[PDB]
Amino acid sequence: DVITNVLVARVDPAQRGDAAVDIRATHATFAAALPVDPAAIVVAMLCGQ
Amino acid sequence: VPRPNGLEPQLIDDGNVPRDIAGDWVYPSDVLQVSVAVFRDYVWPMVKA
Amino acid sequence: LRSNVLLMLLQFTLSNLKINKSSTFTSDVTTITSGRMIRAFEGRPELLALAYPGRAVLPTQTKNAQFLSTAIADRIGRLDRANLIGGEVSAMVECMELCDALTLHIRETYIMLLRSMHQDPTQIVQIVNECANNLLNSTIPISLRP
Amino acid sequence: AYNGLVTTVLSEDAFPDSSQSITHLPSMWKCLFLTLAGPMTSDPHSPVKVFMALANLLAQPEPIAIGVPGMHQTTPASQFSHPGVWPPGFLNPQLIN
Amino acid sequence: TETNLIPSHHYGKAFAPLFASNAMFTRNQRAVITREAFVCARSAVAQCQ
Amino acid sequence: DAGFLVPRPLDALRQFDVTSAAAAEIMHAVNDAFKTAFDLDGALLDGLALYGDPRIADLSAAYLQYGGNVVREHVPPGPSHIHRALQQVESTFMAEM
Amino acid sequence: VCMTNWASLGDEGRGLEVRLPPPTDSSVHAYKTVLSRGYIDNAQFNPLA
Amino acid sequence: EDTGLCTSFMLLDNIPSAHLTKELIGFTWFMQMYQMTPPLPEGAVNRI
Repeated sequence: DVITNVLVARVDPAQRGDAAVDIRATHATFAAALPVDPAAIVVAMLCGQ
Repeated sequence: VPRPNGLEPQLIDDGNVPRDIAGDWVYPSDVLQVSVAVFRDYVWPMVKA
Repeated sequence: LRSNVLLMLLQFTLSNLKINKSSTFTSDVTTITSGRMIRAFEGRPELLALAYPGRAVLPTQTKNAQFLSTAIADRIGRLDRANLIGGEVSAMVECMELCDALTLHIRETYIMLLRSMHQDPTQIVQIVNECANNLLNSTIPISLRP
Repeated sequence: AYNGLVTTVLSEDAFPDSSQSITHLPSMWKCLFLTLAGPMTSDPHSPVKVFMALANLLAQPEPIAIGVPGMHQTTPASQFSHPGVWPPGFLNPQLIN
Repeated sequence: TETNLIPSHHYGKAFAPLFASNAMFTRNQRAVITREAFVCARSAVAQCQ
Repeated sequence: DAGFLVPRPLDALRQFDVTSAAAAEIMHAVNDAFKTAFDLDGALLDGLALYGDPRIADLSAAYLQYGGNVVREHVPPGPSHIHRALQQVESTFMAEM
Repeated sequence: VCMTNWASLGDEGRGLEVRLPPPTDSSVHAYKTVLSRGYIDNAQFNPLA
Repeated sequence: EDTGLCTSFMLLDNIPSAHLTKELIGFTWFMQMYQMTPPLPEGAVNRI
């Protein structure tokens, strides 16, 4: 059940002549890949009173 | 079509045959826009008479 | 003569080893073909008239007009744009235009030459890893590439 | 809140590279901070990138075979972003001796 | 050799810039154009012969 | 000519085969009507215009799971009001042109 | 004659109005909105758009 | 890559027609008189 792709159908694929899949499937991730620094997270995790 | 004698110039038909201009004609709008100077010089003076 | 003729046919073939790049297709808004997806050029606008004899205006019964009247209207522009991704460029259009059968055959076997040495990134990530003996980290994204 | 629109995946530069061994100390603290900030992210493949980046570092001391085809234990955590590439030893820890 | 040196990590840093580019595949492209000339130069002579 | 079922009062008017590119310039100026009339800052409806095929039928977002379980959220528009007045204007045009 | 909001007495109004001329003048400049910028002249309309 | 159309056989106008305004008017009809370039060549002999 883990999500491979997230698409937006302008028209249902049964009715989609000249089949045009969403541009979101070009990326590896199903959404926008946002690089986050894990060392900057674990400091914020281990402090924070 | 021009005819190289004292014969009058005659016009092409929907059945692809040259027919004389003198008489009733039907143009569709698509043919009139692509034969404007041909209209104005050959069949339209045969309308002014 | 046999050596000179054979040599210019290799001048003919190697000059034609190109790729038929698709270009922009504009809808024929005017009434000449009325919506056939003709190919505007915009790098040589004179080439549009010679590309498409179906779009010829036939004012008089010219000897060329004796020929060009017989041109069928739906033999122009593209037929099947094999597109895959909306918003991304289509990979392979299929158009009718002025083209000799021989130079097209030289070009279609040149793409077949270039397809003959092409491997998809599932295979070439092994080749780079096996040429590096499985070290030197390599990451292919598992997604579509049209 | 905006998952499916943007995923906060782990950075490429903070994976320990899949040739350094685990005995190298700055490589495992690079993996320690990777594992702690693992569940913080919204990447659904982040459990496997966490598992594989440690498994990159102990390749020869822990030589397990990985059931994904064409791919090995020196394959980095940067690659595993697809569900069919998850190792069956990670899917089933009883396959690991 | 340095004592705390892993051979797999050393060769990763060693072999790094000569797999970054596709210039390794340039000599692989030379093998076709050498072949395509060699078949034709055989065939250009043997048809004139 | 085909696609989504709409009432067609204006069908007697001459119109060539509107392809995907010519429909985008229809979508450019329908959006430019609603941006001018209601004065929206931002972009309400131009992802249909700037890319893709604008010839829509019914928008629906779907996420594909790994086990073949694609689930799709169809979202039809509700009771449209301005279009209900526009269908009056289209049908009134054909007798009062 | 179709002239939108010709008897409007409001505080302001929308900037999107239709003021067709009387039929003694050329009413061609309101039927050039979508597929007519560029090529066409300021006197004719395309019957195909 | 080739942006233009792929042919190698141009349709070259070898011998031009007789331009004339004095006698035998109307036998020939160019497209240049209508500000249009012809798709096909226009002349007596048009060698491929």
